[PDB]
Amino acid sequence: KSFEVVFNDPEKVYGSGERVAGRVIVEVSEVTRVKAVRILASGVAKVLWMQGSQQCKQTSEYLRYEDTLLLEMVIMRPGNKYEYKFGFELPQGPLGTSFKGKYGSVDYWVKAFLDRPSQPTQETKKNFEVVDLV
Ligand SMILES: [Ca+2]
Repeated sequence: KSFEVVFNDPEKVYGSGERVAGRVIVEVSEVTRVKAVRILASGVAKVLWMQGSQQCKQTSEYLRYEDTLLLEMVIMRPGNKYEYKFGFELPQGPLGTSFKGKYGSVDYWVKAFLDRPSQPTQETKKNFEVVDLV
């Protein structure tokens, strides 16, 4: 019914070593037996190019955090905000912006997972920027 990520600062951009924290906010219309809510956070640097007829792709993992949040099976009900809290630290040193500069893309985000027994996990995704503290 409603499944957002929301960071403590809605307008913040983060640098190296800083801690991204926020909430996961859920709303059900019907009554729901949720298995669990989770989170994957990723800092990936892609760069893609041609090479004759080849397409090459070269990746870099700067960030990769997985958490199961809390508030071990839950009865969600309508008219409440089931809020789940999460937080981690981006690495020290480079965070991607300037992988090999310009043409090298950085890609930061938080995904929220919702699991229910018999039910295909739902997702929701929110981007966030980082600045190189470099
Ligand atoms: Ca946990």
